Amino acid sequence: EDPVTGPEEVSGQEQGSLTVQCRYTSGWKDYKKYWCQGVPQRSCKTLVETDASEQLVKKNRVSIRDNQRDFIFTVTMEDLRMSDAGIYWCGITKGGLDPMFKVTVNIGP
Amino acid sequence: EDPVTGPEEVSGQEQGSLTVQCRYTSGWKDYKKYWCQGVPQRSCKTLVETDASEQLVKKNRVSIRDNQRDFIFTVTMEDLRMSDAGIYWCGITKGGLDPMFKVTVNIGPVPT
Amino acid sequence: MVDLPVIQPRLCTHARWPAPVYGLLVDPSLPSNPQWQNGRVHVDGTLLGTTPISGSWVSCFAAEAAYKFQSGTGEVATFTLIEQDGSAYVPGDRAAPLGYPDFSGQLEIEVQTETTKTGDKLKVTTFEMILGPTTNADQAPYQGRVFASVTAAASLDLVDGRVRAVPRSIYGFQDTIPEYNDGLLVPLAPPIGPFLPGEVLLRFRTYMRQIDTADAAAEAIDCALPQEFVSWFASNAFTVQSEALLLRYRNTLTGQLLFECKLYNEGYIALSYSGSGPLTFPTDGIFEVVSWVPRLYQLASV
Amino acid sequence: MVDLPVIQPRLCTHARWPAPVYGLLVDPSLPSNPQWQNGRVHVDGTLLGTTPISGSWVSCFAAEAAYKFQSGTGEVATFTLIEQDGSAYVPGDRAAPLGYPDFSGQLEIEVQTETTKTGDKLKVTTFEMILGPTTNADQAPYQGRVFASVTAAASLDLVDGRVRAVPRSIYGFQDTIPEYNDGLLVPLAPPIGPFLPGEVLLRFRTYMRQIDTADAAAEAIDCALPQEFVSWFASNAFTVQSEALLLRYRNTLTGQLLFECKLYNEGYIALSYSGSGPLTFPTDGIFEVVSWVPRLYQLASV
Ligand SMILES: C[C@H](CCC(=O)NCC(=O)O)[C@H]1CC[C@H]2[C@@H]3[C@H](O)C[C@@H]4C[C@H](O)CC[C@]4(C)[C@H]3CC[C@]12C
Ligand SMILES: C[C@H](CCC(=O)NCC(=O)O)[C@H]1CC[C@H]2[C@@H]3[C@H](O)C[C@@H]4C[C@H](O)CC[C@]4(C)[C@H]3CC[C@]12C
Ligand SMILES: [Mg+2]
Ligand SMILES: [Mg+2]
Ligand SMILES: [Mg+2]
Ligand SMILES: [Mg+2]
Ligand SMILES: [Mg+2]
Ligand SMILES: [Mg+2]
Repeated sequence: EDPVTGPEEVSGQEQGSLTVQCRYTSGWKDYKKYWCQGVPQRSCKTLVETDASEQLVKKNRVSIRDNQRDFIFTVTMEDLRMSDAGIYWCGITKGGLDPMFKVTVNIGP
Repeated sequence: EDPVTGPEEVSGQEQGSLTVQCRYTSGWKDYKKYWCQGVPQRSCKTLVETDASEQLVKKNRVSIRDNQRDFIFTVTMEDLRMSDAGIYWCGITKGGLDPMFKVTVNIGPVPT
Repeated sequence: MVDLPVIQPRLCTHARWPAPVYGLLVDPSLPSNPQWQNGRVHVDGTLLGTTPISGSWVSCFAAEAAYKFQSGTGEVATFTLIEQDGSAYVPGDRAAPLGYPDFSGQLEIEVQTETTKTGDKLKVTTFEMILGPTTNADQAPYQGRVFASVTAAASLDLVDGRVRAVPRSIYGFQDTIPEYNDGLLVPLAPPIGPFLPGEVLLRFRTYMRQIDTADAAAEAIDCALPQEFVSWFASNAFTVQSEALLLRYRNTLTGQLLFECKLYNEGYIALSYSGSGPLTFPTDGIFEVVSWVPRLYQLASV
Repeated sequence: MVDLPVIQPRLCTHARWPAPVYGLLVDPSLPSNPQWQNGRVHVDGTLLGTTPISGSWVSCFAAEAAYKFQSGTGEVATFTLIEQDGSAYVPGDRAAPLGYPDFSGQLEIEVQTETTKTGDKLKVTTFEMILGPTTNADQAPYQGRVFASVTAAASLDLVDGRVRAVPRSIYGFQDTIPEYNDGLLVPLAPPIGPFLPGEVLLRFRTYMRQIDTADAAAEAIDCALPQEFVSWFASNAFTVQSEALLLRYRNTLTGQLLFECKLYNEGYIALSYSGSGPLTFPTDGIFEVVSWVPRLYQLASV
């Protein structure tokens, strides 16, 4: 029922990496997906965004790829620093309020 | 636990009577008890109030008596009228915000 | 000589509830001589009742807040009141600190609260506060002490400290003065008046955010002058030369006269109106001073 | 006749956030030329940016509200903006309806809501609204449309209708203009300035009700003039004779001069201050107009 859902919390250790699967409902197939950072929620920093295709996108230490057959887009964060711990968001770009799901990222040394 | 409790809802009938039991914790034994009517809660109209003793008080069709042995003061409303329906309160008088408990009183006609 | 701000009522600030002025009317069915404590000023600049200068003080207060949990009640705030500028409040020749609400009902207030709980620190908490007319809360703003509460199952772990309380909504509004001193008498600005036979009070009306479980009708509250007129007089400190000022309320784009009225020295306006029902007026006109007149100058009926 | 209202800063109304003025300072560390859109007025009475007459309009808005529940977000409000006096909003030569917030962050707003649920009809609902600087919400108050939401497990059964929204708190405040048109530029009042070498902006400061999950420090917001001065100039419509007005800030009970400053025609005050850190001034003084001066008039330092 919710347009996008993911893991409420995820963890990785410093210099490691982590993966986040954002499941979404089929109607949002042809929409851009993105991985956002920080609060306030709707002014967060967009780290990566897709072009509405299955093409993997990589920007700095973050990548996003939309699997449009299973309706999941997968986010990876690499070379994790303690500075990456915080609040992130699975996102779907649309006119007005974007569908978003809060993901808390924790980092161990 | 809460300082004073009673029935959330009671229903009486025209010309009948109702009895409400306001149970309270022992610490409030030597406080004045009372029975209130109306909303907003803390501007409600006091109908009867004790003098912190066990002597029974009656005013119009409302009476109150404090059982300071079992820590219950009992309210009675006689010759009930349709106009008696509304929100009421068990109350314990003290400086500042009184302990209170909401009691909704419904009145209907004796069915024919 | 006395002049007035060239501001339309629809652009003015209401002097008893912090909100725009939406209406301008007379209504004989309402009390002719209310004892409002805010929005009361003398034409010579003398503030009356609890009237403040700034509209942001209207229906607000400041306090040193102390929080204690009461089982069966929740978080209870004891507000030791301060003047909203930080000056120590001292019981004196008025009903309460400046700007304190001068009406009755149950008021939701908002204050900045600081918590000791993990995961958050600063937030805004809504408290419920009984104003009057009579209460069992023993409200005594005249003595600098009032009580409020928010229902809760356990302590919110609030940090005592200073607050500015602003109004969120009214529940069970009554346009009668609140409990200023636990039922005792307090110094009060006198009722508005007197009026000539056939004269009635001009009312500047706003509507209050309301909690009502059954009715969707807006809650009107009136005042004698917009807050812009209050500050205008307090600042100017004019010299009064008669009992009243004859004013004309015009549409200055057309010069159309909508009515003439009398602004009495004591801070209220009167129109000559014989009807029984309410009569509303456009809110886009301007009040213009005509001349000083006696208390007995008879106005043109409307 | 060219004068100021005889009102102490501590008794004035703030022009960008509806609260009293609590501070009077200069701070060279802050942006010398802020582009604030509220609290902007020319000495000749011309309101600039989105500046309103009444302080009650400040950081508020009015709108026709249409509510629709969205799984995953909650109850969503689409506000079709109106001017706060009911007059239609027409996109034109300013950034937004008069009084709309001219800062950024996440704003808690409060509106009157009518529900269809049984047992309650009227209540006040708190919404979250993202202002800026940049958002994925596509806010466009310039075009007359903004979006807010409240977390809800299911529909709140709200009734669509007109509202007046007032600010409850700020979250992640940033003193930079919000998203007025989905990221596009809009007509803005120019940055405050210019200043002579060694001149800095005089700041009237208040503090905003804040949500902060970690830091208890108060959130400051400055404005160029208090709201009393805004309406004072709007009403009087003075004739301007030079580039700036020489003012003296005095304690009238003592007459002691606290500092002299220049009120430029375009609605800001400059002091000559060479220091590096903030300099706070007492708020119990009065501003006194001395004379007209040219732009290059050199002030004495403080
Ligand atoms: C924590 C709050 C700021 C947030 C708030 O509660 N209201 C601001 C708003 O209206 O948005 C602080 C900032 C300045 C403070 C006030 C000022 O310091 C002046 C005054 C000083 C007295 O010691 C206490 C009351 C009083 C009146 C203070 C109340 C609390 C205030 C208002
Ligand atoms: C239902 C509310 C009253 C309760 C409320 O929401 N706020 C009162 C407050 O500020 O405390 C009504 C009363 C008068 C109404 C306003 C006036 O009618 C003027 C104007 C009329 C437009 O059609 C809609 C906006 C606007 C500006 C209205 C907004 C809603 C108001 C404010
Ligand atoms: Mg969007
Ligand atoms: Mg009591
Ligand atoms: Mg009492
Ligand atoms: Mg009602
Ligand atoms: Mg956008
Ligand atoms: Mg902060």
